[PDB]
Amino acid sequence: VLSPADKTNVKAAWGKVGAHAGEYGAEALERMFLSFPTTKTYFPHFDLSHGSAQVKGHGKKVADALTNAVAHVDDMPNALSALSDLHAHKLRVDPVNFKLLSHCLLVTLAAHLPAEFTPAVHASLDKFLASVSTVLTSKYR
Amino acid sequence: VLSPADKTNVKAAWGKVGAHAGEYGAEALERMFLSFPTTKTYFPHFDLSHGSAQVKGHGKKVADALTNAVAHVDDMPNALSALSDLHAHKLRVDPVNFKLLSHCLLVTLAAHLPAEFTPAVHASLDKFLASVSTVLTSKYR
Amino acid sequence: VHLTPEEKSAVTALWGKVNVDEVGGKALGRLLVVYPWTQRFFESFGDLSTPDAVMGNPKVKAHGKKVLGAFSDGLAHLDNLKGTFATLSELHCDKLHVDPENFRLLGNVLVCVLAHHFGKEFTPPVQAAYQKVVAGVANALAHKYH
Amino acid sequence: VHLTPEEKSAVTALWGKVNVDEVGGKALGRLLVVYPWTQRFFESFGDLSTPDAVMGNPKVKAHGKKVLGAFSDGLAHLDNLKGTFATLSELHCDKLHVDPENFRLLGNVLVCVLAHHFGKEFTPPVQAAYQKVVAGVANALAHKYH
Ligand code: HEM
Ligand code: HEM
Ligand code: HEM
Ligand code: HEM
Repeated sequence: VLSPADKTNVKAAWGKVGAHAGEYGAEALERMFLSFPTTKTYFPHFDLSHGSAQVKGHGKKVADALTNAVAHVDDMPNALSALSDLHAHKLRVDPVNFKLLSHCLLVTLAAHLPAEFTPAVHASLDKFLASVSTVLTSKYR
Repeated sequence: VLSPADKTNVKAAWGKVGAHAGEYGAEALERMFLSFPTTKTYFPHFDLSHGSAQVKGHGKKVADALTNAVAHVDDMPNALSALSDLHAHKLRVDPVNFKLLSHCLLVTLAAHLPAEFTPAVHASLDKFLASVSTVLTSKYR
Repeated sequence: VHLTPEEKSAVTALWGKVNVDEVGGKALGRLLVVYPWTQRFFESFGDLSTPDAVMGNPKVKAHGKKVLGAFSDGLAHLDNLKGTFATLSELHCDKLHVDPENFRLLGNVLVCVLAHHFGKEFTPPVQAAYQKVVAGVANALAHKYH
Repeated sequence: VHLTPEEKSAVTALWGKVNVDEVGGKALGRLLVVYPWTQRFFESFGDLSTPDAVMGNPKVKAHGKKVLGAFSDGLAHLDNLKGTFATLSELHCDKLHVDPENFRLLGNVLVCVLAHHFGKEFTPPVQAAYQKVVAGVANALAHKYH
């Protein structure tokens, strides 16, 4: 649903991320690969070691997609439609994996935004990532 | 998403249920209580033994709600909005529980509709129940 | 997993009636059809483009036969599924990296197939007994992740 | 659960810095705020209407202290969480009937609290080590369902 308060909270927190967007996207991916080893299999052509230019480049892509969702939060299904087809149809990404990356994105934000990661903002971000994940797994329903 | 084929498949299968709608809703609830005992705690004022008038009455309510969703399949969020508020806000039903009842509804339909429960129709019904469940847990996002 | 005598009876009696050359393929094919991301692990099986291609795929049917074999073995060692399943846990977890949620899904799809095949005979109590079995098998296959 | 020496080190060192009178309440309060259906089990705690009421609720803070105590005990018996957690598994499964997915959720919320509290110090490898611990604790608390 994402309430008015949630949209404000997400825009505010994402706003503090700033030029760090891509770096945080990459850190989230790394935390995901280290914490949930099963996710690494989706990236065979990637070296996933720390400092990897591919994971850095891919972190920027993930951040840009999240930024697009924040910017068009009231029209998320349409905004992420092509990404939805890619992850479900072509990549066949297991739905559980979105919960894993969403958790790592929250951990990364909590680790970099001490003032902003309040319980209320943590809840809004969780709902935002749940919504993004629902859209990304919708070409399964 | 529910494709045109899925909508046809669901309307067709539900169409065969007929006067048995409520009976199947009750059987699904019973299968849920026996198979996943944790769900029984939501119904303290109900006796859940076989033949219970309360479970029978409640099965009719569940069937009627599913029937409303089938009938307004293209406007499901609006059609089930009040039910969504009830299950999330008031009842605080755990999201996992919708997967459990959805599974029991598929089992009940498979047990009563041998000709209709083909792999394609099984998939459409699963997507339909997943969509109903997404809506019912949306007042959480 | 602990089944009461009543449930062991329910399970064993139904199982003795299962077509073991067919039921496994029906469950695996439905898993691939209903939860299509699972097809990721079966690229070498060929045409999986439509439900008919999946269900009639010779390799799906043969592979399902092996899967059913494993459930049969588990039904025979409900007191050591961890041991019965060690080798397979190593394969599915350490080698293929299948998320364990899919083990629960395949178990539930097998339950749907049993219900479709046995109809009224697959009563609510019989289903409850089988849910304990498939949860037991799923937990054992996931042992290597614990 | 099996942690390498490297990971045991990561975990133990971070844990020795945890405010055990506060961190548990922060994780439990966030669990109640972020996944509000969990509030179903805490009706006797009083006002849980807003995030501020939850976080400042004396009972949430006291109860969280007990929860953290259990994680501390688990960190001390990573080789017998099943035993360490038997009594609590009986309470949460047999008595309260909490779905075990929430055990995984509380573990992940604790991980978020640790990250918020330690910032850069909670590196990706340290997080990986803690994920093994919370998955271990969650599986042990769910033993009575297996
Ligand atoms: C918050 C959730 C996610 C977002 C916003 C996201 C976003 C993206 C974007 C923007 C791309 C690039 C698309 C293009 O090149 O046109 C991509 C690619 C990809 N994603 Fe995701 N993704 C998410 C979750 C996941 C998950 C959970 C997995 C699997 C564990 C995954 C696996 C992949 C793979 C394998 C590729 C292709 C990489 C390549 O071959 O170059 N994604 N994603
Ligand atoms: C397919 C999913 C579901 C549908 C279509 C559905 C539908 C309904 C309907 C139509 C009502 C009656 C509302 C009214 O009186 O205005 C209801 C009540 C209720 N539902 Fe559900 N429901 C679903 C899933 C669940 C699940 C998974 C649980 C918990 C395990 C649950 C627990 C309850 C409870 C506790 C009540 C109130 C009973 C009472 O106090 O009288 N529902 N549901
Ligand atoms: C409870 C559920 C499951 C059981 C009992 C089971 C059982 C088996 C058995 C007996 C084999 C053959 C082993 C051999 O050749 O010696 C096998 C192979 C395989 N399974 Fe499963 N399985 C289950 C779930 C899954 C799931 C959910 C997936 C992924 C979607 C999967 C993917 C595979 C693959 C890819 C192979 C081929 C391994 C190879 O030959 O290299 N399985 N399984
Ligand atoms: C890994 C996660 C968890 C741990 C380590 C844990 C630990 C504990 C501990 C140590 C107690 C106090 C026991 C005593 O008084 O002797 C307790 C009580 C309780 N827990 Fe948890 N818990 C966890 C998850 C949950 C979840 C997810 C819920 C539900 C949302 C829950 C609901 C309760 C309730 C209602 C009590 C009060 C029992 C009573 O005093 O009657 N717990 N827990």
